[PDB]
Amino acid sequence: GWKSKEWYNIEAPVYLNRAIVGNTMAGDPSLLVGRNVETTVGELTNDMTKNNTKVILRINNVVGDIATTDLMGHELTTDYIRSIVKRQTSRIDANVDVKTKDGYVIRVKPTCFTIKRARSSQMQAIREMMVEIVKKRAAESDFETFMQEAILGRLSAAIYRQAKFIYPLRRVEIRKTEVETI
Amino acid sequence: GGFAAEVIDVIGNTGMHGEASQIQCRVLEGRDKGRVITRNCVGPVRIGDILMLLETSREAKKL
Amino acid sequence: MKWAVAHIKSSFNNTIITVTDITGAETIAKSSGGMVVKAARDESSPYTAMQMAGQLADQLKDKGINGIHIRVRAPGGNKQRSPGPGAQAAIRAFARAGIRIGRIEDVTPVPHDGTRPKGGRRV
Amino acid sequence: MIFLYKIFGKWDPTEVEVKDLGIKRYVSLTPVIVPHSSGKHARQQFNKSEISIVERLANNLMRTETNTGKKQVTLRAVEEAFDIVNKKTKQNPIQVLVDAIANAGPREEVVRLKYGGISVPKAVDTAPQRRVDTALRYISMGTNAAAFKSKRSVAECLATELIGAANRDTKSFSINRKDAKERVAKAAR
Ligand SMILES: [Mg+2]
Repeated sequence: GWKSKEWYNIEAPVYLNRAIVGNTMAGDPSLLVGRNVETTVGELTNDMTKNNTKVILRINNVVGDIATTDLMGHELTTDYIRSIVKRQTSRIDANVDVKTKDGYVIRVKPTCFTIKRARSSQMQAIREMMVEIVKKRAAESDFETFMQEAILGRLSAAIYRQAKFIYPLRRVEIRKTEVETI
Repeated sequence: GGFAAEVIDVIGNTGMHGEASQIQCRVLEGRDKGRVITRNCVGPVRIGDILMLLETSREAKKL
Repeated sequence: MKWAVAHIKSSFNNTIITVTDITGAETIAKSSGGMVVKAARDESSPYTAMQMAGQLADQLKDKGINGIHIRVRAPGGNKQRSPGPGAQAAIRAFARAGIRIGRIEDVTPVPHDGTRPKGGRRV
Repeated sequence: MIFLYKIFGKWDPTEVEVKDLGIKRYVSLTPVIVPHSSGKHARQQFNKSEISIVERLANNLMRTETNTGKKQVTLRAVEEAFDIVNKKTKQNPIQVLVDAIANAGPREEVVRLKYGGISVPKAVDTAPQRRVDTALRYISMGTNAAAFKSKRSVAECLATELIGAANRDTKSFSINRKDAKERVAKAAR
């Protein structure tokens, strides 16, 4: 059983320096086709700063002893998400699907927080500007650059500097970035 | 392994009718010397007793 | 350098543990509370959790893995939500077994408003 | 001066080293000319920490109802058992006894703790004084049980018990009771 099933390695996206993640062993070469690899931004680029987010990677083809993987979005951890949420901070949840330059469709869920208990009207304005800014990021930037801004945190700071005028946002994140198309 | 440890202080007592107590011995009788392991000891427990365990990995929780 | 992930379903009645690779579609070692211990009343104990972690660490060493992340979960949802006592006991027993531990995540499935929570209130 | 005191004028407790390192600081090898110190166990507790061990083993041998007030016959049985252990099992006899105590003294014991919402005793470490007391109690029980209803003398059965619990003979009552209590402690970890 264990001896018969051989071993394989992994290969990260090219835009993440084609990095190495881990090794997964299966009985056959085609068995790793369609297998999600859950790893964090920190381990993909050996830095402890970006650890609260785990990236999602999908196998696309086994190039010999190496399994190339597709970055199918990220998602903030449950504990960190529940830690950011506090009292008197009306978190502006949202959900938008967009089309990048490459034609990828990404269902992004950008979230917002406020220093005080934000009114409903300001929350609606923040959500509308958030959806519009995410649309402009997807339209004006391709898949890899926009998702680097999103996962690495450029998109959150961009939302902070583009949507702070209506109300002081305590903190902004992009908790879910599920990927639909290619 | 049958490692040991010596009672360096007595936190108090533990149990319903007195019984044992809470002791933080220092494990100095094995490969894992330098570890202070909280444990409960029944009887007239005293400071400096070289109490020898059958397993010293476990530690009694905080009361 | 082989990296694995151990799944710990800790409950108030049992603390089943299974160990998989990074992709998760292949399991390496597995052992529940009653798998090694014959008392259902003691299947959820921290001592049983350390026994399970010890009996999984040697199989991990045989397979060739020395470090595992921890994805601890309660039953979650319409049942017990918080993690049981076996999680920290299993992780500490793994670390005392020589197997290195990196990230440990509490990944109990939390429902916003799921199905109807079965309960008797006072009973 | 200290005139090199030996137990009953025969066995000096100075030239004996303890095996169980925790029990060394409680079981006393202090030289006393006679095992009738008549201890003072009321000023505090654990007043036996400075008392001799031959006296303590002779006064834990009066478990029986008729044995109360009979420290003389207990010392007689102690002396003849020491003679038997020295003869058939040639060695330092108090060394054999201290090995027996360190081997048949309960390392672990189970005590009731109502944690987890269940009536369950928890397995705990045993105190050195408590462990020495239980070792002496089980030695007395084995001696009394063998010596009752038997063709073998009290001191002969005590010597058999000491040889059983000293050389790790599995047939001794003290060894079997210590293993039984440790098994019950393992059952309720
Ligand atoms: Mg009812």
